[PDB]
Amino acid sequence: TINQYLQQVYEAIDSRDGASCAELVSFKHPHVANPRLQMASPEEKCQQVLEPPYDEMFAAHLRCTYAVGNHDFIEAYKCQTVIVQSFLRAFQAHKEENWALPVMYAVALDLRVFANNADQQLVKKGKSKVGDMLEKAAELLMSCFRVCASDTRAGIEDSKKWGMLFLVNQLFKIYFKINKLHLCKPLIRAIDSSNLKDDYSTAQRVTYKYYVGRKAMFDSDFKQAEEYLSFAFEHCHRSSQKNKRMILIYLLPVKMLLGHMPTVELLKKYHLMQFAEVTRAVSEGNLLLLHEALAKHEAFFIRCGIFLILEKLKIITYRNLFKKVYLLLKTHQLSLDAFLVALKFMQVEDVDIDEVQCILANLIYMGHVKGYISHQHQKLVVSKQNPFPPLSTV
Amino acid sequence: SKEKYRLLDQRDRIMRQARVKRTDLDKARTFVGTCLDMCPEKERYMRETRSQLSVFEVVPGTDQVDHAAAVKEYSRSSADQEEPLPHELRPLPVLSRTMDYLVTQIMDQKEGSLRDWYDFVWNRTRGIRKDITQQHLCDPLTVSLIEKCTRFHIHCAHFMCEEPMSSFDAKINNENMTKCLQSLKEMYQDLRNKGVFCASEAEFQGYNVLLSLNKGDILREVQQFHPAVRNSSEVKFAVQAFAALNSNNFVRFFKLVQSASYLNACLLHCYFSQIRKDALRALNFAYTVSTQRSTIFPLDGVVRMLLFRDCEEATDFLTCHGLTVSDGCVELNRSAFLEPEGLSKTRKSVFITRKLTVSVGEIVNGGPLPPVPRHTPVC
Amino acid sequence: ELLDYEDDSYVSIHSSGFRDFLLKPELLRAIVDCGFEHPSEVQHECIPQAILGMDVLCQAKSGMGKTAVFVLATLQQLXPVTGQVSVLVMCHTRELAFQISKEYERFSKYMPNVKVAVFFGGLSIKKDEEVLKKNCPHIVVGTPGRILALARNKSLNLKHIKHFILDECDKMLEQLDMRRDVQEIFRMTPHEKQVMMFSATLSKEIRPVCRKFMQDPMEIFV
Amino acid sequence: DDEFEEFPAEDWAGLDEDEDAHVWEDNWDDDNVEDDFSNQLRAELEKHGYKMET
Ligand SMILES: Nc1ncnc2c1ncn2[C@@H]1O[C@H](COP(=O)(O)OP(=O)(O)O)[C@@H](O)[C@H]1O
Ligand SMILES: [Mg+2]
Repeated sequence: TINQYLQQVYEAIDSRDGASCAELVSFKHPHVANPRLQMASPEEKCQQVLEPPYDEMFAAHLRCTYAVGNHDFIEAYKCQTVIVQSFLRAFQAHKEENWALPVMYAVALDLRVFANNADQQLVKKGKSKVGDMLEKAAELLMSCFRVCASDTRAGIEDSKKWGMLFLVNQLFKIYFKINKLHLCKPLIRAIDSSNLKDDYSTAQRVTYKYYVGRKAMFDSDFKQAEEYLSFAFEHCHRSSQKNKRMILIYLLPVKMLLGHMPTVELLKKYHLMQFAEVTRAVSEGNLLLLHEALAKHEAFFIRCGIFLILEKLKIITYRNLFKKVYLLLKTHQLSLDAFLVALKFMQVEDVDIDEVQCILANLIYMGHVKGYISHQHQKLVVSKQNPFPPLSTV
Repeated sequence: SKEKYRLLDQRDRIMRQARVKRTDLDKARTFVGTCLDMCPEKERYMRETRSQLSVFEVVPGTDQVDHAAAVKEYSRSSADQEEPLPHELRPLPVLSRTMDYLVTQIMDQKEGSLRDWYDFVWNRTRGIRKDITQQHLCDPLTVSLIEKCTRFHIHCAHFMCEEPMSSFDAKINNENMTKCLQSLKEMYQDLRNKGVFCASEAEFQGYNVLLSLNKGDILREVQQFHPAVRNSSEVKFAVQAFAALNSNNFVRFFKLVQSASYLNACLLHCYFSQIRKDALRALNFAYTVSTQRSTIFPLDGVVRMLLFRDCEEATDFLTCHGLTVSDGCVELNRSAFLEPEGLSKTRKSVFITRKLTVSVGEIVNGGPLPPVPRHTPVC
Repeated sequence: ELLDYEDDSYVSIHSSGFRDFLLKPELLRAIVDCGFEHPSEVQHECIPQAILGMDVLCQAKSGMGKTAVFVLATLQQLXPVTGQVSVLVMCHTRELAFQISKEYERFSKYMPNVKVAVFFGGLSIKKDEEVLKKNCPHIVVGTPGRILALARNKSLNLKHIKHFILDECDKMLEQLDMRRDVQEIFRMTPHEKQVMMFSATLSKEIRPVCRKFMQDPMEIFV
Repeated sequence: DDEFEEFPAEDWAGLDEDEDAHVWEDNWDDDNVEDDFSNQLRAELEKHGYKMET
């Protein structure tokens, strides 16, 4: 009954057990599906039992459950905004206590989801854009992050900073969703500066590593991104196969740009066979097959956001093609016109001797080719030993 | 004119004292401009009294103000800006007329210094964009006006590059280009979400990419475009330029420069020094067998590949990096190459100038010029 | 005659609008009504840090827009409670305090529940005490002498301060007495707060003094 | 679908993690030129006069 629910809420608040209160607020609990708890105006009973601001929060929670029962997610989002604000006031009221951290996990995480629903319930009416509710939820999450991070004087085992990374991830899940980056810089700086960086929970660390690895990949930092995405993929939960596939989607181009090629079994296992041809072409120095494969799955790569990143494999393809030319001719003094013929066989548009020389000069400078160019003889003289050093050492 | 200016100031003071403040968000009232002139009367008289006119806004041969020629000035407001009154803002038709006047009567003037011309046009386009922003204008016509502002700034990014710092600051011009492109992107997204599509978007998105060739993140943004915009020829050219620059493919980069439009070439001119320095580093490392001996490389190859005006400019570029040039053969030496300290002065490329086959007004307008507006303001 | 081979970060301007800072719609409406074009370099660098309630130390030329950064930040992260003062801004001159007050009144156009007050030397303490007693503000802008006088006699409750800000802090900390008063005011305020200090000429000798007031700040110098 | 969903638990200590011992192959970069594409490229080079010396 409602009286039993309110008494249980009061006892949980008095006993200061975060898990029980979080369950009594979270929608994951079956009590939201309980028909008798859903009410339209239960604030009178909440006022009698619960002391402020908890009474307002739980009245808003009951109203939110009633609204969700009717599939009115705009009212649910407004009620959940009231939830977040009331709980933030209550949480700030606490001093040197972090027992209410799981409640913040139950409340804030529930807000964002509702925003999505509200968002996809506002496209139908056409009275709002895509992401306004997400922006409001991001503002609420920023308030929560401020409350958690401002507590720098409490004990190690009694601080609210344990709730930082979680909130950061939530903000990430909005920033990438509404395509609004560059707000991740303060969050990354705060997480790096924090001494609890390696002490957060494994799930939050994996999520943070995945998002920061994506951001570093888009910043052409293919070593930091490689490290972050490797950590995320290695420690991802076995049950969440979708998360492993999503991490691997961005881990593959970074690893291939560093000279590592995924096996066919890996692509088959995680249903990423779109890369299967690409990994082959870069292995064979086949520019034509690489272009055809990137065009065949262009929609998938643009959807993932790695198509133009995958276009950067052209340098490794050039290196492999020139290595194949060197192995076919079996001489250390290779005429540049041989490389021109090889490039024309790959149907490179507007390719001539000047562009071949430019490509070879860049490969030599970056260390991919251990040789020099003789302009008088128009040849390439490579090292007799180790002419093409492995890409892992470049 | 001082008495008229003070009377207009008193009128505005009374009208603003009638204005209310401290309103709720839902009760907000967006501003609707009512100025039928290119410049407000009060601002005209104010700048006439204070002797702050540009050369274009005065009657020739005197310091008196040709009111039909004066254009509203950007002034950054202040903490005491006192809000814009309705008659201090020009509506969208008046803004379009002002932009037409700028592109038809001012952007081709030859008399007067380059500094005065650039300052006048830049400040007046800033004023137009401020009037657009304060009125919450989001329409294809406003998009066109901001597009013309962006085109003017893109042209000046190369036309004025040889001027002294007191005449043209490259950093400020680049910032203005970036702000104009940001406004254009915001309005494009708003109109697309509202069900309206802009014909010229595919052009300026490309400019955006050409303005962010050193920022990898732009790639992500390029993959977020509408399929019509992303598959357009302009965006394809911009992505090709990005790939050429980031892969240090200077031959391909300058081939793209040769086969580019005037504004695309003007945007690509910003990376000439960087790409040439990287190219010289790569060539010096790749054409030298040992650090102790030098190798002769044809100067004609350097001129052709790096798109230099003639042998003299290439010789100066090579000498500024410590390499000896003689008999049309630069002696590439691995131990003699050195990157100079302090950026060298930039000069306009002849090819980009040759690409300008029409007037500046037509390039900024994006097409044939509209008829010159004729509007004598009412006292 | 071929000799065998002998074996042996450019940056771009960042672009963003005020809508990209996820400000409150009232703040964005007030900004666009003010005709702000776009965040400047200092604004783009400092606003994302300042919104999250973290300390910042900024050095930039006059007119770059340092004051607007903290005005927008403190308006964004404001939880207006009747009877409490949550934002305290201090500067060494009355004119600067009135400029800050004008900025606050200018950006809080669509926030009718926000109150701002200014307390400065040259007036009587009775007016400031009456303002505190009758209509308590949420934002207090003042000079260290007047603020210290109002705090010593238990007229200004500084125990609820969440945003401690110094404007043109270099010349305020160069003075010995002003620095001592600022130190006392900082000691009166609670520890859990964000500190933002902005100045036009941050000498390297004063920088340790500025960083003494903060905890792991973001420092910008141009 | 383009969302990183929340994990069912908060910590797993590495016991329940999908193990991929040999995921990235390292011996792909070899001197093997016997594949079909190598034969096609060799035929093209032979056509254009560039032939491996005996
Ligand atoms: N991003 C911006 N766009 C347009 N105008 C601005 C911007 N930032 C500040 N301003 C204006 O410029 C003036 C700068 O004053 P102030 O904020 O005190 O800068 P500073 O603190 O660097 O001296 C302010 O009056 C403000 O109205
Ligand atoms: Mg200032």
